[PDB]
Amino acid sequence: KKVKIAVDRNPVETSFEKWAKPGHFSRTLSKGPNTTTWIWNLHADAHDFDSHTSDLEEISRKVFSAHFGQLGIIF
Amino acid sequence: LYVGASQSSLAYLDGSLPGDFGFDPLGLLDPVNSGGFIEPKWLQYSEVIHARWAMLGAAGCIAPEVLGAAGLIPDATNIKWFESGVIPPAGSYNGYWADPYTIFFVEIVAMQFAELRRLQDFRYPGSMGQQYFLGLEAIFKGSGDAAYPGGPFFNLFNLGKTEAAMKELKLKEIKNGRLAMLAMLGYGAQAVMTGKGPFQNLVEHLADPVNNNILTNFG
Amino acid sequence: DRKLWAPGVVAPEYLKGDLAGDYGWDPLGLGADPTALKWYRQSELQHARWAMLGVAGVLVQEIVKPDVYFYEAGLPQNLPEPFTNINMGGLLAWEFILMHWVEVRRWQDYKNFGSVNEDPIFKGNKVPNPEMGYPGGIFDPFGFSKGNLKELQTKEIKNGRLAMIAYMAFILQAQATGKGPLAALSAHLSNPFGNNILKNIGTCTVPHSVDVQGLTIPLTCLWPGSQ
Amino acid sequence: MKDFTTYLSTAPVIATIWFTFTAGLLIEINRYFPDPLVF
Amino acid sequence: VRPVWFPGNPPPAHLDGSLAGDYGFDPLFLGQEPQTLKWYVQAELVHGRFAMLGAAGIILTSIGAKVGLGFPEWYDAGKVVVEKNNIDFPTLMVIQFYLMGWAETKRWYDFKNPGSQADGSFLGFTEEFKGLENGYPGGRFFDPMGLSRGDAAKYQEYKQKEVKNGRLAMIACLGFAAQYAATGKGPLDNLADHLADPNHVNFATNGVSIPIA
Amino acid sequence: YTTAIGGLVMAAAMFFAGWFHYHKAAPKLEWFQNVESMLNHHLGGLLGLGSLAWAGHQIHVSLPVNKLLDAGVDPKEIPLPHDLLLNRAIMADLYPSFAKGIAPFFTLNWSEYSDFLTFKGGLNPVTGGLWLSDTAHHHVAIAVLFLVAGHMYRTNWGIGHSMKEILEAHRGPFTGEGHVGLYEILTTSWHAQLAINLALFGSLSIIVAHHMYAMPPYPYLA
Amino acid sequence: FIGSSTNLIMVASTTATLAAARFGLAPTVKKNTTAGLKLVDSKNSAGVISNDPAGFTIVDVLAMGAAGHGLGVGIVLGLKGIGA
Ligand code: CLA
Ligand code: CLA
Ligand code: CLA
Ligand code: CLA
Ligand SMILES: CC1=C[C@H](O)CC(C)(C)[C@H]1/C=C/C(C)=C/C=C/C(C)=C/C=C/C=C(C)/C=C/C=C(C)/C=C/C1=C(C)C[C@H](O)CC1(C)C
Ligand SMILES: CC1=C(/C=C/C(C)=C/C=C/C(C)=C/C=C/C=C(C)/C=C/C=C(C)/C=C/C2=C(C)CCCC2(C)C)C(C)(C)CCC1
Ligand SMILES: CCCCCCCCCCCCC/C=C\[C@H](O)[C@H](N)CO
Ligand SMILES: CCCCCCCCCCCCCCCC(=O)O
Ligand SMILES: CCCCCCCCCCCC(=O)O
Repeated sequence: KKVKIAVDRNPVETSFEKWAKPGHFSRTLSKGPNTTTWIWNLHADAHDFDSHTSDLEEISRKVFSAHFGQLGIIF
Repeated sequence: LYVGASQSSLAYLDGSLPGDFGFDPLGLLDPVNSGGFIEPKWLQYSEVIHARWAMLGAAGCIAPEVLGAAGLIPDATNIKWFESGVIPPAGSYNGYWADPYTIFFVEIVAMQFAELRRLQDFRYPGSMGQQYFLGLEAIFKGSGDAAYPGGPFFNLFNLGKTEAAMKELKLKEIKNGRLAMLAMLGYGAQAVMTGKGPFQNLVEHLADPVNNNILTNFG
Repeated sequence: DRKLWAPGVVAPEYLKGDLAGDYGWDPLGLGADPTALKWYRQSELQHARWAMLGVAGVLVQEIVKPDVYFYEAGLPQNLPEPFTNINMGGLLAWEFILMHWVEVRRWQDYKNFGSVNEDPIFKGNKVPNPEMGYPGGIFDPFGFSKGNLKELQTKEIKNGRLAMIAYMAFILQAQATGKGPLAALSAHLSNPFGNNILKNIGTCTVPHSVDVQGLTIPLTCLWPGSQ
Repeated sequence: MKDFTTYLSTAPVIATIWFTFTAGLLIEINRYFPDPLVF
Repeated sequence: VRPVWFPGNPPPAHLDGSLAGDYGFDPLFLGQEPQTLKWYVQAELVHGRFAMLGAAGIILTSIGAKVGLGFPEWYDAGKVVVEKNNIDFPTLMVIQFYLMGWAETKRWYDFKNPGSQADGSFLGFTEEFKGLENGYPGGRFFDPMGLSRGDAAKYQEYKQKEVKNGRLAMIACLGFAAQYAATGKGPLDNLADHLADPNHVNFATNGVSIPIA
Repeated sequence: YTTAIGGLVMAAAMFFAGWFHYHKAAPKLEWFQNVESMLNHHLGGLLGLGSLAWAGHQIHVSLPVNKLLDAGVDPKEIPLPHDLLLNRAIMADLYPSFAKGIAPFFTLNWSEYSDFLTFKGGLNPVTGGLWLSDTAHHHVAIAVLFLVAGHMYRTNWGIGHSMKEILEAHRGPFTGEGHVGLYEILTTSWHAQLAINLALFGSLSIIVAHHMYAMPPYPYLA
Repeated sequence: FIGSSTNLIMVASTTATLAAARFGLAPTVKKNTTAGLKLVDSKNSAGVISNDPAGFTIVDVLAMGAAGHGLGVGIVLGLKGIGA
């Protein structure tokens, strides 16, 4: 009922550990490649945020950051 | 206490902070789900920093005109606060010992040392007292509050021996700082509207208030 | 307890009153390191003695020689006979050699206490040297140290501090007005409302440079006034 | 740095760097040797 | 404990103060790996030594140029030497590349296999190429005075002095390049211009460094 | 060139904002579901303040510079924008209403500003595009309309509306319950909001194409 | 400007809008309206603490000031638009 600024501090840590692990966002692609189809899947489910997890808060936060990156590209 | 108080802002404003009048209709000090820069410690620290900077600014913006009108300083000086080289389009003073960019580089180095050490003490309380700084680290320890560091230099005369006296002085500082901030905003607005100095506006308004105000200065 | 410099302030823990003239004044905390404190005490003693000598020299020079400016007294054309128009290079060589020798001896005394008291040429000629910066012996032939040395050292350091302030006042007075302290005092007494720091400031009587014989020495005032 | 090097060792980054190097070499070759049609 | 490049900031794990001139300055973590840090240590030492030689030569030549000796500036010495003396520029480049190639190749393969150059395959010399530490090649040829084989504390102090002087010389060479590209004269000419008028002759008045001035 | 440097700075700021909001201060789900406050801000602040700021730039820079360009003045001899923004003499010469300051605005004498806020219509016979005075007046009206619309929904005070209340109040005999549950659908599904936004956005883009060939707003565009 | 029709109309408009909300005749921060335009209690998140006998807070003053300004500006421009 109150409109305020709700926030969480340091939810995700800034690191390059996940950059070396392709397909970490999805549970199906986290295993690794076995066939070439997987590679295509890696690009088809990249922005599919409601498929990585069922938490609406995580999806909204990812959407917000995606919007900022898009505006940076436009600038 | 003041106008605009609310039951929601009173949940986190219990008079602990200095100058707490319960004026927070925008809810910026709510500790529930707080982060980044919108949090009580940083906000109070920023307010006291703006308070002190605005106090020096208001005094420095109204001092040369008052001293010039009193005949204490010569005619070469006594210029408007926005005509002293601050904004070259509004006017610049060439009587300095060097161009404003050289003095700006000096200010860059000086302000970087002061502000960066201040920030490092805020991020880590007491970390400015261990590393060697020509023996000056003995007075850069501060305290638990980054807004009120103290020590042999920042508290030269050791004022506020009693907790009540320190609280009274803190409230006086925050109130004078808020008044100075409003005065600085008024200085900028009057400079943009009237195009003259603040003391000149005060004199013109004191001569004939009915014909000298914001309503008559529109056109 | 001793009287502090400010009413209500608390003196530092490293300033208990052992040294002379200890008012518990150290806003920068430069005395936290004991080695640095001893070095600064020697530096303050040197500054105090040199300032007292300079202040007394300026005053006596203005009294005995009222027509010679103490600021421009360093020029070779203002030196008295038989040192007029003398080569400043040899003069600098003399001062450098003698001052270098005595200052190296004093520095060695600071680094290693009681290690250079003996005369290196004539054995047996030593100085007592009770504390650092207080050699005595040949330096104090009248023997005034065989008594209350605490109050005497306190008077020495206080007079030296006052002389330091006085000599800097002399320098700024000569830089803003262009005359000696006695002449400036007489000028101020002639008209206090006309000759003060309110009007004399902003003017730097010191020129941009001086040509001492062949080379040019750059000169400046302590503040960016009008040259 | 190990993770950063592993990321730079992935197929798209390696492909980008390799094709940039090959394209640059071919472009510089045609620049210093304009219009080569025969040997 | 030890001083750092940014007071209050904890030093990184890959910088524990064992190396000379260690101030914990690595915001990009370029030397987090041990082998990479070893390679970067040798690179920094070589850079500082070359920068020291360059700064000393440039300062001495500019000193001779300011006085009436006819010394050319550092940005024209190559042309003056090649045109004054009948010296072929590509021949000199090839000779320099041959000597530097031999020296740097021996140093590189010594970095890959420490102590390998001491096998005696190069004219029978063994202890002259055994090497002391990484980037510190002790021996009778590189250190004939034997300062690296005596008084360990003095050796560590000299190591700290060497790394600090090398970093200062690198900054000095960068300043030489910027000063020549912005003012057009030599470093001592800029120093004389600044000493003649420090309030009006600086980087804030050259008209190139600050474009909005 | 300065605008390019500013754009690069803004790009770095946008990237830093994304990193900060994902790894340093990530808002909760309740912050994203404040559609009333979000709409109030996007209507008043974003659209209204953007239109007002552009109106100010058009009145103080586009109007005098373009008027001088259409008057035959060489581009090098035209005064700089800050020169026009610093003194009232040049602006008063190009537009006499500027000699009165902001006084006619507060005295409800807006008719005095009839030299740079008109309804000329048609196109400029010299450049071929729309009159910039009309576009400036347009942006002023648009800013006032959006700023007024930005105070419609309730946020933290009693005044304002609740979109759920308005949706539930709209129900007729031929539709059953009506818009019940639509508020919960749009406040919890990003795909539904994306569908609505993409449809209206694409429609507005096509409308932009038609309005731009029909009414050319830029000089020498037609 | 003081005493002119523009000033009188604007002052009367602002005073009329301020008098209606305080005397329970216009929507306030404490009393909302239904679809049949009937006053009823609200659920304000702020809950501004006011000393007024009817609970007239500063938010009501700002809202009524804006409403009166809009009505006054429209009335003045409308009369100036019809030549009256
Ligand atoms: C999609 C845009 C957007 C949105 C919705 C938000 C929203 C939020 N930000 Mg954020 N931010 C953004 C973009 C955005 N930001 C960008 C682009 C940057 C990089 C500059 C930042 C950097 C940033 C930081 C560092 C922080 C936030 C914080 C916050 C939170 C509360 C503070 C606040 O913004 O309240 C109100 C805003 C203010 C009180 C300050 C605004 C003053 C600006 C500088 C005025 C100038 C900008 C203006 C639009 C230009 C007008 C022109 C002018 C010259 C006339 C809030 C949820 C804080 C947080 O994490 O809280 C939890 C926080 O610390 N933001
Ligand atoms: C250098 C700073 C930095 C670092 C170390 C990280 C690190 C991390 N981020 Mg993060 N982030 C950053 C900045 C950073 N981020 C910024 C600036 C933004 C705003 C855009 C975000 C927004 C963000 C989100 C929303 C998420 C992460 C996630 C993650 C984690 C894994 C994803 C990943 O990195 O794969 C590497 C990914 C890439 C290399 C793709 C980058 C593409 C960029 C953004 C746009 C490229 C545009 C391109 C040029 C245009 C295409 C045209 C084409 C022809 C070239 C990881 C630990 C994810 C996570 O935590 O998992 C749950 C998560 O969902 N980040
Ligand atoms: C007057 C306040 C205000 C303003 C101006 C904006 C502006 C914007 N919002 Mg935001 N928002 C606001 C309030 C505001 N919001 C509030 C109160 C909430 C919480 C209910 C949100 C929640 C929200 C979400 C969830 C999202 C936005 C998004 C956006 C951007 C849409 C991109 C676009 O097409 O526009 C035009 C683009 C530009 C004009 C680019 C220039 C950007 C400048 C700097 C304006 C930024 C102003 C903003 C208030 C940040 C300043 C705060 C300070 C801390 C930096 C846009 C810049 C989207 C986004 O995240 O984009 C990144 C988005 O997903 N907003
Ligand atoms: C958002 C849009 C916008 C903006 C930014 C401006 C801005 C400006 N307009 Mg303008 N205008 C606009 C829209 C806008 N206008 C529209 C839509 C119209 C049509 C109705 C007009 C019609 C108009 C006219 C007729 C005139 C102006 C004028 C002006 C200038 C002076 C304003 C004034 O009269 O004093 C107002 C006083 C203020 C705005 C106060 C300023 C507050 C300052 C910034 C505070 C700074 C304080 C700070 C803390 C200081 C500390 C700094 C520290 C370093 C010491 C000014 C730069 C005048 C002009 O340019 O003369 C030629 C003029 O006569 N405008
Ligand atoms: C309370 C509240 C609560 C809720 O809830 C929320 C809200 C609403 C947000 C709120 C409010 C707030 C506010 C009011 C704010 C404001 C502020 C200001 C004004 C500041 C200023 C501020 C100001 C400032 C800093 C200023 C400063 C200044 C200065 C330095 C100056 C300087 C100078 C001088 C000396 C003189 C010369 O000639 C010039 C110069 C050189 C330049
Ligand atoms: C008797 C009494 C009293 C008094 C009270 C008062 C007097 C109040 C008031 C108040 C007021 C007197 C207020 C005012 C206000 C205002 C406002 C709030 C405004 C505004 C604005 C706006 C928003 C506008 C807008 C616009 C524009 C800008 C343009 C276009 C058009 C329009 C309109 C849209 C007391 C309590 C003391 C005591 C008891 C009783
Ligand atoms: C008149 C010819 C004099 C020699 C001219 C140069 C020849 C160069 C040969 C240098 C000999 C290098 C190796 C010397 C000694 C080796 O360490 C031992 N033979 C290995 O047992
Ligand atoms: C103008 C350029 C002349 C260069 C003269 C080449 C002299 C030979 C130097 C080649 C060194 C190659 C080192 C081996 C490669 C490696 O260590 O990985
Ligand atoms: C654009 C808004 C149009 C509003 C139409 C209102 C019609 C009144 C219907 C009231 C029905 C009721 O409250 O019983």
